[PDB]
Amino acid sequence: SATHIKFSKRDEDGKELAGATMELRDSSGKTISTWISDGQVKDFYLYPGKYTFVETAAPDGYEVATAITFTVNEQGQVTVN
Amino acid sequence: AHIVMVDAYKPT
Repeated sequence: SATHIKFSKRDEDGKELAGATMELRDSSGKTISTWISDGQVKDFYLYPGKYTFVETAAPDGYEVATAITFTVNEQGQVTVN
Repeated sequence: AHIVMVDAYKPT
């Protein structure tokens, strides 16, 4: 019952942006994964629960984005909080 | 599902 989630880190022209340090956290606060963006979509598979994508560092010339909180529900659908 | 996060440009 794991739901596929596609994460894109982009610039304002809508192109994939490399160089951003990112964490995905669950509702407890547990860091599920930490990576640096590399210019492609990042795929995760997540069970029901509430999670947060957090930008911990932005590449030079770029501003740190506000964290994105989302929920995957028991029906497999995803919602942004 | 798609999550899209944009990094805005800094000014100058």
